[PDB]
Amino acid sequence: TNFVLGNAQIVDWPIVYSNDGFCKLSGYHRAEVMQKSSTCSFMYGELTDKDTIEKVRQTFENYEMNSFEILMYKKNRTPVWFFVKIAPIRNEQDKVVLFLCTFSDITAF
Repeated sequence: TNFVLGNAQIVDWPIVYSNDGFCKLSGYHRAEVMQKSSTCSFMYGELTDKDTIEKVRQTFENYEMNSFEILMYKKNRTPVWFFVKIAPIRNEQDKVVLFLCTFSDITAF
């Protein structure tokens, strides 16, 4: 799969890790997404749905699990219709410490 891990306890939920799948899909080197928002807002465009952008943030703000279909752009500006799954990860105290964010290209051929 293609995913990144965001720190749930820090503002903007900065990326602490991204796998090779994400780097190949997004076009960004792993070093280039480190500490970038886990919402992947750095990949949004003017055409990205404003309402969905808000719902995504709300999912993080509320430490909840949810999925969304959203338009984002690869580094070279290629438009991609993404399916994004946001899943919180908890510690012993059952406190959300990380967000596992998985991305899939669901653009029709």
